Amino acid sequence: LSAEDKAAVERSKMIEKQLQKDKQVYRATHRLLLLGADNSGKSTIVKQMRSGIFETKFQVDKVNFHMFDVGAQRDERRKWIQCFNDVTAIIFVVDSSDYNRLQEALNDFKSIWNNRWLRTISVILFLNKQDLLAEKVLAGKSKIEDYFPEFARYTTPEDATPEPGEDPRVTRAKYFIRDEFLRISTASGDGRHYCYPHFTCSVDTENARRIFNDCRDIIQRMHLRQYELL
Amino acid sequence: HQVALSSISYVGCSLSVLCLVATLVTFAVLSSVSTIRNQRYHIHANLSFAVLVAQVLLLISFRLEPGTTPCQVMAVLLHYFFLSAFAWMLVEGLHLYSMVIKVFGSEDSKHRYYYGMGWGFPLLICIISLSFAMDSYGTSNNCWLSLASGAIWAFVAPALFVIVVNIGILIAVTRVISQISADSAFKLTAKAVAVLLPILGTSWVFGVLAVFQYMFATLNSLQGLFIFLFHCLLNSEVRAAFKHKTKVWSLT
Amino acid sequence: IAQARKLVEQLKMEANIDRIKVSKAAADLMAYCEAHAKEDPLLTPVPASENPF
Amino acid sequence: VQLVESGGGLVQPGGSRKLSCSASGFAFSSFGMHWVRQAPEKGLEWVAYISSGSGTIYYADTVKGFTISRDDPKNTLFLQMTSLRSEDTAMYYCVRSIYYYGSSPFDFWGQGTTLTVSSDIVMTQATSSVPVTPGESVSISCRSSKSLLHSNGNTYLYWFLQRPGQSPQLLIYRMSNLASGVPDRFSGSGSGTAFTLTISRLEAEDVGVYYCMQHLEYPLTFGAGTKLEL
Amino acid sequence: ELDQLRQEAEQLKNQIRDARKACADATLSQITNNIDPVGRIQMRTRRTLRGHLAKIYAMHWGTDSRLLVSASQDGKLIIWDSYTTNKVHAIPLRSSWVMTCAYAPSGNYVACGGLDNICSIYNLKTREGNVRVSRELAGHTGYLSCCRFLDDNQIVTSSGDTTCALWDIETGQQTTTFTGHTGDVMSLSLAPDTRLFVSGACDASAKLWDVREGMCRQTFTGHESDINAICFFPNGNAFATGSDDATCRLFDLRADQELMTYSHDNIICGITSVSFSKSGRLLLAGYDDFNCNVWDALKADRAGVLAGHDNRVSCLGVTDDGMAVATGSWDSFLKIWN
Ligand SMILES: CC1=CC(=O)C[C@@H]2CC[C@H]3[C@@H]4CC[C@H](O)[C@@]4(C)CC[C@@H]3[C@@]12C
Repeated sequence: LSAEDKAAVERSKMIEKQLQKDKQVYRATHRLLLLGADNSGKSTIVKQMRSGIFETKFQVDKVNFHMFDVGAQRDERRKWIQCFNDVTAIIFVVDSSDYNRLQEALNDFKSIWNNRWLRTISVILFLNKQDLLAEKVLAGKSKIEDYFPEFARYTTPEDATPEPGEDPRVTRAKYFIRDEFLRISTASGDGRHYCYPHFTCSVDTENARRIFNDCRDIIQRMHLRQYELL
Repeated sequence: HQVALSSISYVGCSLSVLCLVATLVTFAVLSSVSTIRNQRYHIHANLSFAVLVAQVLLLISFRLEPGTTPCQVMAVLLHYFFLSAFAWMLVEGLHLYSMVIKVFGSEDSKHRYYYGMGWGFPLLICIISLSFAMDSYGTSNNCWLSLASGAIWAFVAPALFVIVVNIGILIAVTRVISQISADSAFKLTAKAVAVLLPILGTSWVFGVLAVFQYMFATLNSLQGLFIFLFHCLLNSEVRAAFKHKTKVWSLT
Repeated sequence: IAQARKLVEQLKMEANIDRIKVSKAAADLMAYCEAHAKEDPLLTPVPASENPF
Repeated sequence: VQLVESGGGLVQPGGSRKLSCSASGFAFSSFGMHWVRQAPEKGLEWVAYISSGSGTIYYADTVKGFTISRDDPKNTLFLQMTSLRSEDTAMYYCVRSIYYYGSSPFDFWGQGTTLTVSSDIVMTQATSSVPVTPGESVSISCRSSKSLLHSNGNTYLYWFLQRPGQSPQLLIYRMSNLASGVPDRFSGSGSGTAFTLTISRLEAEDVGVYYCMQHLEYPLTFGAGTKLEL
Repeated sequence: ELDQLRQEAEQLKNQIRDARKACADATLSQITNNIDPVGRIQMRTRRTLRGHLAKIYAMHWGTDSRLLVSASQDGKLIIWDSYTTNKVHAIPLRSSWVMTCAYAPSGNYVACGGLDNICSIYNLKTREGNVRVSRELAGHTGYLSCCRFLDDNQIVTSSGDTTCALWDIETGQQTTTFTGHTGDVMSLSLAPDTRLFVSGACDASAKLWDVREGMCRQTFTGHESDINAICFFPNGNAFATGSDDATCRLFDLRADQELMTYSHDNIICGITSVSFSKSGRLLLAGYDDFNCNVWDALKADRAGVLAGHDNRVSCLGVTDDGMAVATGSWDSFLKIWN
């Protein structure tokens, strides 16, 4: 080779060294796709732990998480979601106060759970109107049976946990929505991806802790499946 | 009666050679697919080679005439080959712990302690054992390490340690498997134990304990068979890689 | 409203283009492929002398 | 883009001097650096080279054991003179040179600092007193003792211009390509072992000394130096 | 009223279809059953380029047939030297979801873009010596899918806002805007004369636009799913479009027709990239079955297969001299075949 070819090889090796350094950072950062709705409080969840895409980088147990709010995009998604075939989780935020726009939210988990390029990708569910849900269901104006029939033929499952004791007719109100989403996420894609539900409020803290726990579980399951364990 | 413990050991160890040769051959053939380029398959291949060279050496052992000239080199090379195997089991256990228990900070490359714990520390231990006492390698009768003096400790202390850790880690990895299975509980945990038996070496406890001799022989002679079955034939990643590469070679 | 008028104008624009027979411009492709065939390295593999790769 | 330097003056034959070069408006951490000497009323000669980052350092057959180092954070190239032989009383010029495909090595030059002190492919430029008048055409010839034509088909002849009381400016790189920000009236031609540089319509700003460089073997050899006396 | 306008539009569409059918005399197969076959074309991986961190989403060939640009959705834009498998440049990106890249014909600028809504033009020939964002283009309310360079000062982009845009780089504004697409435009191909360009969208259509202050000249339909690749014929009188219905179709600019379809019963995946050889005899298409297929562009049949990839093949390209074919896939690898 010539001198100007050896120097080019050296420049390429330096580029490769920098690329190695960047790959160390890239592999240690877990990318989350924050996919909610207009009525959902995703814009407040991102603010509490704080055109195009919006990147929000945080860190809980010295572990870097990189949330990506999809912003100025059209009303169709079946194209750019292919870019998120390698993300750790899809954080789906649903507002529970608006019962009317919950069937529409219902027929969006199915478009994510049952869509290719996403069979190895799990969904973290954030129902983000708990205080608003309680305020609505303590009054009589809110009527779950009205918007959603078949609510009466449903009881709070044995696995229930009112956090501050909560209040009857409220825990069932949350758990009907939880069960509906988990039924959408249950009878499909068994053994490749799982749904993690969490009740939360927009101003509530420890939401990043919940994301950290769910990411821990997702990566644990994927690593177990890398072996012939399950 | 030492009449069947030899034939069972010989047939098992002989099938082990073929199975591990197949394991390394298939891991080298499917070394281009991105799914088989990780520290995990490096550990699998290295442990496979270590057990292969240990079992071939033991098969040569069963027939080599005792003495001093071939026997000494044979014995020394049958310590840095059943100790490197044990160190690679320990490396596999540590990687499993840093992958199922501590799930974060695992994708980072650490091909320095793994190749230092296996193919490393075994050499240091063998060097110090040779320095402390060299005549204990010759022994008498059967050509092995001294199963009469403290020289066997240089093998039984590094081994019994690993077996302990590879038990405790196993317990952890089972408990998680229990909790995940507590979302069939007796079905998934049993399969996990079966898959972890060959790489973690938890079937060697009978060596410390010793009817049990037959179990020891039948379990640690087919170690290569179990590795080949549960990490080269029943593994979904390797199966998919083999399918893809066969399709590639068919179309190319 | 305006979208319908825009679509009507668009369809009117593309409906007034002189279209040639498919028999022609199908043999033109064959003519351009018969020529330039000697200049296509992938078609006829150029020997290792003229091959940067 | 400025590549100034300092650290010269009068040095006794004891052989102890440090001489540095500070660059501003650069990518100094990603660009190769050269030290090039010019004896008073004599020709040019190549002293030293440091690659991108470090790890590739070359010296001449005279200055070997004149160390040269780099300081990326402060953008400073350092030269340590361990000897003060009387033959080293040459002006020292910093040279910026980057080596990738299509690059233009020896693009920008500093401003020399004078420190008065009290295999080797030969470049021949015999003519040194070419008389020309403004508006005419000039042709300078340089010759190579070897063939400056690697198997990759890349000639490695460089043409430089040094106007009186000024630092050398890049004119032609690789015998055919014009440097950035130079008049199009300059051109370079050749076929190996012999090359020429043609100037058409001399505009009185081309008066100076012209130099030819090899870049095949890292011992870089200079031409004699042709002067257009005008 | 609205019904009258809809009836007029339906009548216009029916008239266009009738004119196309009437102009249809002979198919491509009938005028190609006699020419000798191209034979079993067997290329091989000469250079494999590695260094990217994540999936490669786009690549473009420099006009010198030597330099390469590859975009990876780790947020990187790498300029390679294909002859010597060397990394000429490594450009970090403000965003990390890049779906397109382009090399200027001169080689002084490089285009980039993606989900960030902005087309970034990077200048490779600064005096400072480092590639720098020369101009950021905003005005797209959606992800950029494909960008192409006409000259050193004009760029052409397609975005997820169902629009194309011709930008003046110096001013940073939209010199022209192309509307008429009812879905995300994914790829566009520049004509050799640089006066027209085709653009394929997710509404199962490909439209031809006039760059010099024009609108949609022709519309081409026939794909059963989203068109996610496009490439002009070297003559500029035809173009090939790849859709995720396992079909690459050839359309002729002078007749508004579908000349041929390149499909097999054993291929059910999508088609991500499409390209042409220098002579036009070969049509190259990368598929989602980790495979690249080369087709006899005259007699529609499979001519050869390049099967060296371990994940979805995303981008394809053929050098200006036809020397090699570069394929970039989701295993963070680009491979050169010839
Ligand atoms: C005890 C001991 C010490 C050595 O350093 C090497 C010796 C190799 C032969 C090995 C022998 C082969 C089949 C027998 O079950 C077993 C395992 C008993 C233990 C012997 C070793 C491992």
